Amino acid sequence: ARGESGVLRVGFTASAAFNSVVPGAIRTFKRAYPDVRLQLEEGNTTQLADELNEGSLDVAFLRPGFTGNERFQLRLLSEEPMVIVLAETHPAAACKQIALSILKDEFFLLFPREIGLSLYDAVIKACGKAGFEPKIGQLVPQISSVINLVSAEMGVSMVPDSMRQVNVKGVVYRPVADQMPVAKLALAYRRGDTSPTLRNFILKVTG
Amino acid sequence: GESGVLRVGFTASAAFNSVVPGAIRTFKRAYPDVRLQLEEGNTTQLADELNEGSLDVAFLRPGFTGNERFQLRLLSEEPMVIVLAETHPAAACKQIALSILKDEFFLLFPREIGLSLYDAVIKACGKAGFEPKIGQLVPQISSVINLVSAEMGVSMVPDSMRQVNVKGVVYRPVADQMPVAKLALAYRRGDTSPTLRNFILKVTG
Repeated sequence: ARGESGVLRVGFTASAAFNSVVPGAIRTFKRAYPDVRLQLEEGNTTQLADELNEGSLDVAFLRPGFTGNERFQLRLLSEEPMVIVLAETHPAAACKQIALSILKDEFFLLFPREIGLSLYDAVIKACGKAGFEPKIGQLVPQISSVINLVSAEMGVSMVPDSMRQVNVKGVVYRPVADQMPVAKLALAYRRGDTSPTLRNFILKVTG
Repeated sequence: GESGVLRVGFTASAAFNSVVPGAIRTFKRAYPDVRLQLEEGNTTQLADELNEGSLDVAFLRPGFTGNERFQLRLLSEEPMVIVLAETHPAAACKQIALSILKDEFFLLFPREIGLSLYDAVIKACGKAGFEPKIGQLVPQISSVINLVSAEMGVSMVPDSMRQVNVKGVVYRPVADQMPVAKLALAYRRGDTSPTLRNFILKVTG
């Protein structure tokens, strides 16, 4: 009844895990409710949303903008700037900020939008302000894996700022100039769910 | 083999090993006209794609089923390290004797994804005199290190995974033994593809 005893199944995407809120919230919750036992699960946004609908999950850190999201309770979490992933050998790496029009001829190492949603749309809109649409070379299933392909000079990419913690050598990270491209995250749970453990986890996330 | 197509497979963790970005980099410079198709996925997926013909060569972990009708070349044996949260008590150690983590929860990947890497962890702990208490099961080692930052437990990852530099996490070498993450090059034996032949040369030398 108090959410200090029981079980909570939290879902997250591999890209969202780099955002400090997901590990910071889980860490904060388990510190306050050590007897509650968490069942952590990784998956893309659509898969976790299907788990929440079927009852296999209780709460999920997912990307907003997925189909059917009007059924759940969505809760926007803080935004993240979108930065450019490029090699230290690239001439644009000498720039503090990179105007995307400079990179309109580079192969962009992106990801399927069904996975990205907000992350993917931020790239297209970011390039659209620079007057071009990105030239896509390869599409990687795991967004963080674009950094390793940038290391292989497969092209450039745009990732959330949190993925700067991925320090592969030969790759640098640069912010976007004259623009604020941003990545969005959301806390999702079932409407009407009065579970105390879920309630305690949301409140540690929120505020 | 200046023309044609080549399909190279690799796992998420193997992409952090210098052998994979280095070979793709050198091959791209030597044969720009060759269409390179990179595919990600765990070892069993890549091995099944090699067998059906969807891929030509893969950087995967040993211990998958079969290795029959395939040519396997071991490429790197790399040391494994402990992943700990800064707040964890064992983080103070410069080097970690494995026995001190006997009662710690471990974050790991399922054996299906892991194979030899997972076995190496079980084997290393068994030599330390204990069976690990796998706190959670996550598919990506990058997610393992992120959950370590959530103080959900500890883990043992390849030395190349130190490049993840997630805040709130530290890496420590094992003091009293040498757990090893292995990487390998798998391709179809008898495949006379010049692009495959040339790519293997950039891998082996």
